[PDB]
Amino acid sequence: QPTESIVRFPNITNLCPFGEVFNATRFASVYAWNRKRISNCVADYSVLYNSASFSTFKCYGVSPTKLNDLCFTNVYADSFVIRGDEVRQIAPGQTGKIADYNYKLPDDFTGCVIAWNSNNLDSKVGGNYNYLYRLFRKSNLKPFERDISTEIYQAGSTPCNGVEGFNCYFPLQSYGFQPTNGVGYQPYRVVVLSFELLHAPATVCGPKKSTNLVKNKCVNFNFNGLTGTGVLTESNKKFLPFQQFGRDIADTTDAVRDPQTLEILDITPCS
Amino acid sequence: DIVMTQSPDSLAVSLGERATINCKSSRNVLYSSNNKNYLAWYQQKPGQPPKLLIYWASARESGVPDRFSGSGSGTDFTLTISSLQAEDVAVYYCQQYYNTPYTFGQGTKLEIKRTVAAPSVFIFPPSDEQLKSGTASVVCLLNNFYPREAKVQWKVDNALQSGNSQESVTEQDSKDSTYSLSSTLTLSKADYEKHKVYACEVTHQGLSSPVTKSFNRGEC
Amino acid sequence: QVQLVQSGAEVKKPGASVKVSCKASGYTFTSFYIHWVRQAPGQGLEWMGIIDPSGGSTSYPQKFQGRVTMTRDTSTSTVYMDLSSLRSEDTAVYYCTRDGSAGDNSWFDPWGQGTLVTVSSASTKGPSVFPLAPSSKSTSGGTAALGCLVKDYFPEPVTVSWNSGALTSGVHTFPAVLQSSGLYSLSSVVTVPSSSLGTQTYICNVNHKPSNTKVDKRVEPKS
Ligand SMILES: *[C@@H]1O[C@H](CO)[C@@H](O[C@@H]2O[C@H](CO)[C@@H](O)[C@H](O)[C@H]2NC(C)=O)[C@H](O)[C@H]1NC(C)=O
Repeated sequence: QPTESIVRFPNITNLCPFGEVFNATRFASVYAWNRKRISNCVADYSVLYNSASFSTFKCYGVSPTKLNDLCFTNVYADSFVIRGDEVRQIAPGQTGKIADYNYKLPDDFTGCVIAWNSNNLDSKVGGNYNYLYRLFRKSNLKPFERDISTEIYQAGSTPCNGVEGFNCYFPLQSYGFQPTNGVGYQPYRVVVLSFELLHAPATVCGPKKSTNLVKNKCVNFNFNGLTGTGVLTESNKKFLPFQQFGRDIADTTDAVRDPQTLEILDITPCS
Repeated sequence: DIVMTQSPDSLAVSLGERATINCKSSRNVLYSSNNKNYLAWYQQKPGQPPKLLIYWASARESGVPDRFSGSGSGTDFTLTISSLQAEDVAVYYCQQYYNTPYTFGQGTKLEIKRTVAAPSVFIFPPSDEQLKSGTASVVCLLNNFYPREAKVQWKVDNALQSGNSQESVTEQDSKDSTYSLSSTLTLSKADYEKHKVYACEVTHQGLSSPVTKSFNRGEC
Repeated sequence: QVQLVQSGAEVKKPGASVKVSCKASGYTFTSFYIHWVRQAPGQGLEWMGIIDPSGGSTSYPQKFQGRVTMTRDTSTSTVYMDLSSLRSEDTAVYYCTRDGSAGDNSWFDPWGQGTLVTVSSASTKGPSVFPLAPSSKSTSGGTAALGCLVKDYFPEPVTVSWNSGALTSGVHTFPAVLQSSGLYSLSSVVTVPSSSLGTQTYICNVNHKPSNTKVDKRVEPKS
């Protein structure tokens, strides 16, 4: 029976700038969605989940809670304006006008989707034409591509030579924002957080600190989001400079590389 | 990490003789399933980046002559230079690459053995122009001696001094394989006028007795 | 081909930061790793990081975990070694090496030229040159010695010569030493036949490029 518990997380105390993507002012349109990369920081998702000003907070791969117990290598953040009736469209396995033509969320997307109303900040009297959406596109989009080209369309057998008219339309048109319409036409801010994991040292992790390690005892351990129970001892095996954890045959973790020291420890099942 | 200890620290070998340097380890650095050791021997000359000399502990890169060898297994390894020439004087390191520490060695300088020779001693009284600056420096110099070990003792008015002298040693010459040594003694203008006699004493293997090059203020 | 080149030497006050570039040329930039090593003056070699192109770790030992930051660049094919919180024990020479032959291997084959980094609180100033008067009664044999001494210079590129290259045999220039005030001192001597003490002239000249100072002086017999 285990006696103590040990945890070991990196020596980093840099707060992650999550407010820059949320609290900024000028945000791009849908078919030119911005992308931000996040790494080498510590983040607290409890305050993000407990905001009380969040119309839609839906996400997959991880539970809304418990998320402070995981470590990832990178974080990607995207943001765009979507009309009220089409917030549902930003979700895996959905077919629609904007998702299929402007930005399609991959099916295996392990991450979170946030959407909230900002009608008091972007609605303009007389028509806000600053935000625009692509309406007319020729081909479907594979996950995670950005299209910027605005070449004229040829929807018929007669080329228009770059002149709008019959069988030739401008793919880009204005939203037509007005605070006097119904709920469906109202805008909503949409932000997508993506996650990834590879065989490389973790960069962005969760809160809570580490403790001193012990050996030659049956102890419950948690190394960088990997939980187990056993006896930690000293061993000797080849470890490539970047590979983190190595496993013995039959998918049993045999050796782990301790962060903050680059030491190699061996796990033996206590009996 | 692995602590690599390399001995002997320094050695002197004549021309055309054997020379061996041993580099030990702390943990067994072989590897089953491949049976390949994990070591590397380097060489560094002053004003030059180290250049790889031996790898795998049993192979040499292209261009290295046959005078350099390498053998060993397990924990202790060895170099065994075959023939020593005048251009083989450098500092040697050993490094292992099986763990993240990337530990190296300590360094083993090489010299050339020769017959013992006696030094020449010369004192230099301070210049008159230097007196206006308020600092007095006295230098007595040793030339063309071997080995390096020589004891220098400064005396003023038959009194021992310490904590106010500096020593500098030149690199071994490429012509006759000898050394020169400089012992500078510095002091202020305030304490120059209350003392009478200054001298330095040399103790060396090649000299039966300490040579006394006495000096006094005023050329008296 | 298969070569790396770095930037020049730097001298800075404690508390500042340091950036060093290791430009690579000859091979495929995104197929091998690269490590950085440092060498204190008169001590052994060390190891202070690792990085690979195409994205990857920047791993450090325990004492360099929260100080060094090693970035990466493509197209330009350069690496950087942003170092912060300098102290007085950092004066050293830095080398950048690559791995070679893939796998688990070190083989630091193509070392760079390395850059010199100095951390000190002193200020740049020009040297002072003085002669060393000989002994007129020293006639040990057919040869005697003269010398000229340079003092209080920083930083420490200093070129000294005798008689504008006329005299080459019998010259001795000693390595510089550190003082308590952070200023260097050095001396040079020359051994010449005693029978021609009062025949030809003798001049020692010194060049210090940091301060762009050239000083010529001439040691002459004493009374
Ligand atoms: C984790 O990071 C801290 C911050 O640099 C390291 O520094 C320790 O914490 C304070 C300084 O902020 C001192 O009271 C300690 O003495 C510091 N440690 C040392 C060794 O000086 C801390 O060491 C790091 N933890 C490690 C390396 O295990």
